[PDB]
Amino acid sequence: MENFQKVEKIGEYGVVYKARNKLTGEVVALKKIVPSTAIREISLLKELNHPNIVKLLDVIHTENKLYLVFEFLHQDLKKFMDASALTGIPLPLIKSYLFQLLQGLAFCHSHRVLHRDLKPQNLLINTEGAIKLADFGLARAEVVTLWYRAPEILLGCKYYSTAVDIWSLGCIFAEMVTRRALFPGDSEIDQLFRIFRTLGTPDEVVWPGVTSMPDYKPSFPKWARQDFSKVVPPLDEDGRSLLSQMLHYDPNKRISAKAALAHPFFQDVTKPVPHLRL
Ligand SMILES: CN(C)C[C@H](O)COc1ccc(Nc2cc(Nc3c(F)cccc3F)ncn2)cc1
Repeated sequence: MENFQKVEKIGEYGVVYKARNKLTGEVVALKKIVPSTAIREISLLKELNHPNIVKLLDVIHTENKLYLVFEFLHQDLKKFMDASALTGIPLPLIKSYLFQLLQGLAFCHSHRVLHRDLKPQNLLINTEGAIKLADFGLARAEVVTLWYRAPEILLGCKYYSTAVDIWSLGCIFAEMVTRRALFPGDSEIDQLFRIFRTLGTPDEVVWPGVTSMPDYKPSFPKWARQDFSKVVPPLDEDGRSLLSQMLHYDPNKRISAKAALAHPFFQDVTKPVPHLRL
């Protein structure tokens, strides 16, 4: 660590600082998290390189402590959304960001690597119009937000799939469009019930096997499903169609990142440059 000079606290899996490499002069994001199985899993992530994945530069395991050195980006999506709350992020930019994130997920998923905790706070953007996934697969290696958690996780599924990331991204997509969180639960049951109140309480018809999930209770209230025209206006039909497929209850019916990239919604995708105030 003597090789790094902290500049400021970027945020809080451990604290993260903006730091400078005393030798190279490189500015990076330093995350202070040591078990062995962890060292191995982390080492694998160092090879998981993609333009839409925040690059893990180095893994420093010294003094029985673990430090992760990441490429540095100046802003996260949460901050950009708050900064664009009065006017809303332009649809072309929303589409560009969604498309890029799906490319990133398609890559990770093709390597059987899941993110597991996607949220606006770990989606980083730069002046070039790029957006990148941060904190990827470290979940396998303050109050935690439940807003983007897939229903199968909330219902006790222990061996969930890549589908959980598609669900989280769908929630973020809706949030960019409406400028309000889709399912802002403040407890596990509030989160589950908010989802049920919007998409309808799941049953064996739409989700075979749901009534046998660990935390499923026959006593769950039965709410009717709401129309997406009401959930995310003024998203057009292509966008609503895609969102509906990203929010399918059955993880096996939920659209994959690869298939989502071919959805008609992206027929006119472009790469606009955002207006960033750094
Ligand atoms: C309260 N508010 C004023 C603070 C700012 O919004 C904070 O603004 C920010 C937000 C993000 C960055 N850049 C990062 C973060 C990161 N890792 C990383 C992450 F992105 C999320 C969680 C864990 C991580 F390790 N890796 C690389 N570059 C800088 C400044």
